[PDB]
Formats: sequence, structure tokens, C-alpha cells
Amino acid sequence: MAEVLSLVDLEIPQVTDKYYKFDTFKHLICHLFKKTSTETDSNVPIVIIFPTNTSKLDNLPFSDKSLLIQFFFTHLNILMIQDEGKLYQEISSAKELLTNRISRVGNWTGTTHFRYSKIAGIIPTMTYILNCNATRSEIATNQLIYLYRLMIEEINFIELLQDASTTRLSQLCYAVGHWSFPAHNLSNDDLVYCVYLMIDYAIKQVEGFDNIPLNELLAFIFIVRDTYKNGNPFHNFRHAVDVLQACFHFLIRLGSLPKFKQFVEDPKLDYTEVHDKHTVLIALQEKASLNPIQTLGLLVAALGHDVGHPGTTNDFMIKFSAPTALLYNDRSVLESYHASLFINKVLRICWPDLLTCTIEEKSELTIRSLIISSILATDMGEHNEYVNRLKSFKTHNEILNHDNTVKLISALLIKCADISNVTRPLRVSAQWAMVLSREFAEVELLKSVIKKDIDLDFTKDLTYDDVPHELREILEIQPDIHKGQIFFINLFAENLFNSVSDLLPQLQYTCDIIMENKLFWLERAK
Ligand SMILES: [Mg+2]
Ligand SMILES: [Zn+2]
Repeated sequence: MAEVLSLVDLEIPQVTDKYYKFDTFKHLICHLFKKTSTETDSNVPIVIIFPTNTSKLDNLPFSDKSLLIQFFFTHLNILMIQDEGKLYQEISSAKELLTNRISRVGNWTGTTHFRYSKIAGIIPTMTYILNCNATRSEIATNQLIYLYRLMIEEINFIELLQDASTTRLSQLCYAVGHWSFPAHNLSNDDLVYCVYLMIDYAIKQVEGFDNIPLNELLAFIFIVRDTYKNGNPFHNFRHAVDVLQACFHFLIRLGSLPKFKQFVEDPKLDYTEVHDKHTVLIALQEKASLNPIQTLGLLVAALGHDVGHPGTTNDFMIKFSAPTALLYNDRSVLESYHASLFINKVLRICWPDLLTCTIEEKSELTIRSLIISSILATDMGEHNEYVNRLKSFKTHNEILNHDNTVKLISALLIKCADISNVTRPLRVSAQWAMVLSREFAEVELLKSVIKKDIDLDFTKDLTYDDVPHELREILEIQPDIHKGQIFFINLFAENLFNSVSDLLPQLQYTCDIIMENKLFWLERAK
């Protein structure tokens, strides 16, 4: 039934599938951080047994150990103990609800009441996490910051990656360098390092801004990865890092960041696995639209833009009256949720001094506000409004101040990055189309469960074969991919990228690849 993690001798065999005895709290924490390295949701309840060293982590009072687990490992369905009937019932109920992917999504979104504070005292919901992070006292906030800093002090985060060899880290530099970003060949561990490469590089360009050591940046990125649901086929940490990487390339080609040795100038090239002796991006030697701190703000927003995404859509949350849709009055439901979580859970604790920075010395617009703006901008229900705000801007008669100009460019760039799958080279674009279809099919299955149009076996989980490397095998596994892509390019992408490239000439290559991909998809519609 449960995975049991123990700091003490006690055994609870009635509920135990597998038991891990840890010598230290630090080692227990490291075990928990590594859980999001996989491609699947944690689907068993976890029981942590506490007692009724120079290490400050290991010597924390129970109240602080408990606070650490509750806050940083909310995503792992943990029951902490230090009543056999209550325990067994609680764990059994949680197991029954966690085993199956469709059950899990229903739990998070509050749309399957009929099946199932936390559910069974163990499983977190979107509203629970949202409420917890909005209502936190200043004292609780500073205590979490203290515990965050303690982990940075005692945990060596690079050691929690599976392959941090010089060759691998160099390969990731060159991967980050390709417009054909091979996201599907990168593990969730590789992806953490990719984020480090991009954010460290951006931080180094900001004048009055202290550089942040490797370990501190890695801790932050582990925390971000932990807010993404690993079992989501599309809206997972890999998507976030992909969108960040798209933004990263846009910003380089706009001159907001300098090019680096590992940057591949030609965006139409496919990925080649290259390496050399460098393990970080090596910079080479009028103003760009976005300055260095605004560039960093855009990158940070792209990183957090889908935090906590439950694997559904605004349409689903609205039509099925999900609690979060009721809170947000059907307006930008998931995006409001992502913005609130990313600011109040992640950045307020991990990087509070970034939030209080302003976009320029003169301006009072904060990076907090800019990040919110950019995240909210990814709502496709508001697509037309930004397209028209671009047309009003381009028509120089109607002018914006500097603050609203920064907001608009930032909004357009993150929008383009978020829907950039059709602008990647064909093979990579197709791989994304496949995983996007998997998530679409899961949403259809969840709707059928709620409508009582299908009876699923909730004792088994959804599993997927590896995404194929070659376009050929992708098209045989699901032909008709082409019609999703034509629909999306015609009705959304072509117009946005054309319109954005008209304003920002350097991104024209995106329009070039959309057309090339469109022609191919048209060719097999025939
Ligand atoms: Mg989104
Ligand atoms: Zn997204």
C-alpha cells in the first residue's frame, strides 16, 4: 500500500509496500527531491515516521521538520506520523484515489467529488495549495525562507542529478544552443541543468545584481520542478523548460542577450549531439526592446508560466464547474492559478528580492507585476486582445508609456514561446504534437468518467511507450496528426508570428519554419 520513509525503528507492516530507513533527515529530503526526476506521477501514499550530528537540518524541532515536508513536498501525498484503524483507512482510501491518472487529475481539479482541506488528509487539491499560499503569515513566510536557506547550506543539489559528468553538462550547453531543442531526449534531471544554464547566463548580464552560486540556483530550480506534475503528458516541467528555451532564443536573436559559443546560428538545423570542454554558456562579444532585468523577468516568467498545471484546459475547468473556475469567475482560470502559485509559493520564498526589483531605476513597475502580466498573457481566451493591442501599438498614432511597452513586448514574446511547437523544426514539432494529443485524450477520458459515459478500472494506471525519435514512426503510431497542426497554424500561429515578426524582424525565421511545416502537413492531408 504505502511507501514508508522512516527516521526511527518502528515498523507499520499492515500498510507497508516498501520501507526506507534513513540515517538522517537530510538524506530523507534528498530521496524526496529525486522523485520528480521520473516521467510519472507519484501514485502511492508516502508515510514519514519521525521520532516521538553537526547538521542543523537533522537537529530541527519536529514542528520545523513537519513545516519543511508540508510546504516543500506537498506534491508527494505524504502522511507524517510520530490509531491503526484510522491510519490503514486513510492510506487505503488515498491509494485507491492515487493509483490511476484520471482519478488523480479529478482529485487535483475537484471535478470527481463522487470518487473521493486535503483528500483523505493526504492528497492536495488546487484550491488547497492556492489558499495555503495566499494566507501564509509573515512569521510562517520567514520560517520557510529559513528552511530553504538551510537546505542550500547542507544539500549539494548537483549530486541529486543522475549525470552531471563534464561531457553531459557540455552536451546540454549545445542542446540549449539549438533552435531544434531536443526536449524529448532530455531527462527531468538534464532539464534542471538546462534551466540553470539559461538563468545563470541571464543573471550575469544584469549590472547591479549579485551572481547566484550554482547550488542556490539549483535549489530554486528543484523547487520549480516540484511544482510541475510529472505525469502530465504535455504541461510538465519539460514544457516549461521548452518555453523558457524559446524565450531564451528570441531574446538572443533580439540582442537582449549576447550570443554564446555553443549557440547554433541557423535555426532550421536539426539537433546534433555536440560537446567540448565547457560546462556553462560562454558569452561572445541600438538598444534591444527589453533590458537585462526585464530579460531576466521574462525568462523567470516563462519558467513558472504553467506551475501546478493539472493536465486539463480552461474550457474543461469552466464547463465542469471546477472549484478554481468558480474562484476565478471563469476568467483566465488556470493562468490566474499559475501566477498566484509561482509568485506566492515559489518566488516569495526562493527569490523574494527579485520580486521587489523594478523594471528600471525610474519605474515603479515591479518584476513581480511584470511576471504576473506575462503569465496572464498566456491565456488563449485573451489571444485576440493582445493581437489587437499589437495592431494599436504598431499603428504609431496610439502610443504606450515605457511600463506598458515593456509589458506588451514581454507578453508577446511569452505568447510566442508558449505556442512555439509549430515553429520548431518538423521532427521535434511532431514529437510535441504527439504528447499534446495524449493529454487531450486524457481530458476526454476524464470528461467521460464525470459524465458516467465510461467505467474505468481505477486499480491500474495509464502508461505510455516512449515518444518515437523519427517522424516516420510518429506518423504510423497516429496518422491524422497533420489536421491538428493545420487547424492551429491557420487559426492562431501564422497570424501571431507574422504579426510579431513584422514588429521584430529578427524572429522572421519562426514564420519561415511554420510555412515549411505547414506545406508538409498539407502534403499528407493530400
Ligand atoms: Mg498555460
Ligand atoms: Zn504553456
